[PDB]
Amino acid sequence: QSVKESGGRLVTPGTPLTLTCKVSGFSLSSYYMNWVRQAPGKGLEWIGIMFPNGKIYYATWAKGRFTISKTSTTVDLKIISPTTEDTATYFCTGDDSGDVNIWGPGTLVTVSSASTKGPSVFPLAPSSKSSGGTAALGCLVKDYFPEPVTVSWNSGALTSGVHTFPAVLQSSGLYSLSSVVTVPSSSLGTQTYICNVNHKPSNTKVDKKVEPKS
Amino acid sequence: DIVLTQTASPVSAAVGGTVTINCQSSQSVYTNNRLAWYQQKPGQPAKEMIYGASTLPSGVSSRFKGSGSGTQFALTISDVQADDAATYYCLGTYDCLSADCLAFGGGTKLEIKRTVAAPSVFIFPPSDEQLKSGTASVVCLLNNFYPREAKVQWKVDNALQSGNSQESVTEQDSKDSTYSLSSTLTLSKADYEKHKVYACEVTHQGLSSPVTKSFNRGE
Repeated sequence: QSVKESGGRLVTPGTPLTLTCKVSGFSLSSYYMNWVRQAPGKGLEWIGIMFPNGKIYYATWAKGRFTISKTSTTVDLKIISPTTEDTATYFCTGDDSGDVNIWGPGTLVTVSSASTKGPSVFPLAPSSKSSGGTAALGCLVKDYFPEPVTVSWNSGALTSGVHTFPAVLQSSGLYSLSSVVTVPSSSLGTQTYICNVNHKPSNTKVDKKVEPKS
Repeated sequence: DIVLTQTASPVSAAVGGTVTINCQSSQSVYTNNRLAWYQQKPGQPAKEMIYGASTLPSGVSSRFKGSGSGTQFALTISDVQADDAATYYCLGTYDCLSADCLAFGGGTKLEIKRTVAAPSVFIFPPSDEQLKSGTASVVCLLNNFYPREAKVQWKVDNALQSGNSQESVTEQDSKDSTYSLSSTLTLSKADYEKHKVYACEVTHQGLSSPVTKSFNRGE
């Protein structure tokens, strides 16, 4: 009934890496297990499968580049010799040949020779040039690597009005993204607005308060 | 080298309407009936909409109908809702002893059509925090517009900027079917301090003339 991938990290070209998928509520010998990846902005590609038997089959393009294996509690995918064409989110799925089809949330593998870099967080301050009970404010999280960055507001109490945009790759080879929220104008002095930024690949975790302007 | 070719994206419909997405397989699937359809909302994983060409899982609406056989299949969504906005992939099964067991189609995005909405526009100067490090990011935000086509023009001291901005657009909102966009112009602290008038000018179908939001540095 549940599946989860882990293991996806930044990794230099050529050094191997194994992702793992831990089942919850069924037995490996009982489902079909597949690995599927999705490069950013592109589509789902199928890597290979493990039958309930224990037979294992690979897509032709994948033959020689991955190992699929199991160990009692989990299903494993090893990327034998990562190139930059291998960076993607990797997905674990479970299928009982009938009514259950199960997907993990996915795990991000980044291949590059670049170095982890934590982000810097700056405020997008509510201004007069930011309507009438419609005040816009936000955070800019700039120059991080690799992905990903999560962003919440007021530790999760603010959900409405929030747009967190996709990250863009800058010229420097580092990502930058913003998150903004619309909010009543009658609120700017009373209520406090704080964006909670977390960039786990560098154990950065800053909470910035976004106050108006002088 | 198995390839499945889907309908070109996007594929559009208004709420209440009807869409067909077609899948053509380069060779017949297993027992001419083993073809499934998956729904992927952005950032989420995929959900099984249809399997075995036409079998509808539990908890998938009967608004989704699979059909076809051999090398030609189709998924048809009726009484479309705004949360149907997603990308739909077909997945073909073949004989593991003579070809790849599975193969995915290129995917087809479904875009929900709604009335034309002009963006609300805001502009943000750089923070003093960021200035104290050598670079200056000016950000302007277009909020809740339809359709996604919008052009942003950056102008400093009235000179059109080219090459020094980047932009991002959200995914279509599953309730209101609109889009949002943020543009970021990046200058050096020196260049930012040299000039005065910072303006973001927006052109969109829902506006006859372009709209301009600007600030004057240090006011």
